[PDB]
Amino acid sequence: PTVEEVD
Amino acid sequence: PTVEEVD
Amino acid sequence: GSMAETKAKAEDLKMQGNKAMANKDYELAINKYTEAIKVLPTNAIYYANRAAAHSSLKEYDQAVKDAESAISIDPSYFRGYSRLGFAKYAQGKPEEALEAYKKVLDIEGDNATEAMKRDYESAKKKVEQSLNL
Amino acid sequence: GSMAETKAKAEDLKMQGNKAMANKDYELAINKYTEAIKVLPTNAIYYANRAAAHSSLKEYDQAVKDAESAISIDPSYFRGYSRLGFAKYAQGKPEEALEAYKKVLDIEGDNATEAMKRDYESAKKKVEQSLNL
Ligand SMILES: [Zn+2]
Ligand SMILES: [Zn+2]
Ligand SMILES: [Zn+2]
Ligand SMILES: [Zn+2]
Ligand SMILES: [Zn+2]
Ligand SMILES: [Zn+2]
Ligand SMILES: [Zn+2]
Ligand SMILES: [Zn+2]
Ligand SMILES: [Zn+2]
Repeated sequence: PTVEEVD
Repeated sequence: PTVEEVD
Repeated sequence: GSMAETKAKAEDLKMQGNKAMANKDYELAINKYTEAIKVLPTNAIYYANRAAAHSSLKEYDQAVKDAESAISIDPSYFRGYSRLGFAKYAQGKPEEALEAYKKVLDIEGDNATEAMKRDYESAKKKVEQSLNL
Repeated sequence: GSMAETKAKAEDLKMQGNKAMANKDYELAINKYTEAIKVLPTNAIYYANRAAAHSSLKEYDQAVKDAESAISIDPSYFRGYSRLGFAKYAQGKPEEALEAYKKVLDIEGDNATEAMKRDYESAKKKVEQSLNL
């Protein structure tokens, strides 16, 4: 997994 | 115009 | 012939269609999505995908038909309305495009992506233009 | 002072946070999301965004708290569970990550993107690796 783009 | 990718 | 085997066959055809779309082989994509629907005609995604391939070839009447089928089969699958709005917009039918894009935002609410809002705003601007003259 | 003006103030702070995230100034992003929450504390998106900024600094306990706040405020906002799933996965709690990521798929159903399924499958592979040791 990755920190997906904010909002 | 957004051309959306298939699913 | 089981329900699971039928689904897996149709899903494999859908995957071949998706690969064709990535390669911009829209004619092949229409084939694979059509073949998937023939194996399993009750899955709205295949129709929405074929609508996208039709639209990529500027065949907006054919796209509209498939988007309406997707919407009929599964009214909560929001890409159905996205496909309908894109094709209606391209046909110069901004009022119906606006209604389809707004439905996407109604379904998704705060989950809506930036692209969904932009599509809605473009259709809205176009409906406003049609009234000013 | 109108409610729309309050919302616009909080949204501008949120946008400043998004710019900070884009520049990888994660401490600044945390501040801007915090300030947005103080201006308008009923919007789950600000909490979910702050969870992302915490996760980017590997402050996963802080991220979990904000993801849980997002979920409490807005249970249908699926990105709250995605933030929770990431933080738990990174903590080495893959069963809890799997449940979070599965909740995204339950909310979205046939609308789920390939990214959402990739997250779910990643957590699942880690759960299975764990019980296979
Ligand atoms: Zn990862
Ligand atoms: Zn059989
Ligand atoms: Zn070909
Ligand atoms: Zn064929
Ligand atoms: Zn949804
Ligand atoms: Zn909401
Ligand atoms: Zn700074
Ligand atoms: Zn500040
Ligand atoms: Zn052993």
